[PDB]
Amino acid sequence: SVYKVLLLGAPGVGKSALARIFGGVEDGHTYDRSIVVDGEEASLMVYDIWEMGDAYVIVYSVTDKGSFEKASELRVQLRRARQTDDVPIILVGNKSDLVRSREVSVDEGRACAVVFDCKFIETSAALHHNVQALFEGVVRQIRLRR
Ligand SMILES: Nc1nc2c(ncn2[C@@H]2O[C@H](COP(=O)(O)OP(=O)(O)NP(=O)(O)O)[C@@H](O)[C@H]2O)c(=O)[nH]1
Ligand SMILES: [Ca+2]
Ligand SMILES: [Mg+2]
Repeated sequence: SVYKVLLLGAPGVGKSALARIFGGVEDGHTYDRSIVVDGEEASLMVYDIWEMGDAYVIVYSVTDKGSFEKASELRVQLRRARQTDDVPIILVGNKSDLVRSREVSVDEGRACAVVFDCKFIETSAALHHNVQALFEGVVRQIRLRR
């Protein structure tokens, strides 16, 4: 048993980058990596679809507001097609390192996350920041809904 995680979002947001970083000196395009989350092992199968579904990860760039709105629409779309079996959905604002070209604030993303029933987190593939945390939250979010 593995946890299938799909990566969604607009082009160039850093979907391939995050998946690539997640794996990951081990031994299991799809990326497989076993990780210990809260003392409990869990195998993840990261799916970079654009290159079933236990969870969906919607990635957007904080330096591109267009990808942010596109994320909201995808979140709405997923909702209106998957019920119940409401698999956990995580909103990810990638490219947090680019603090000059940022068009979306941390609060703005966290706001739309909570109102649209999403898990929020900002990551930086370039800096390997919150990348781990993201996939640890995914596993932690998948469980929360047996
Ligand atoms: N500065 C910075 N650049 C990043 C970050 N994440 C990704 N990039 C850059 O953004 C570009 C797109 O990365 P990529 O992973 O291909 O995004 P993608 O979502 O796979 N794009 P596509 O839809 O074309 O497949 C690359 O040049 C990559 O180096 C980040 O956190 N910071
Ligand atoms: Ca691996
Ligand atoms: Mg790609």
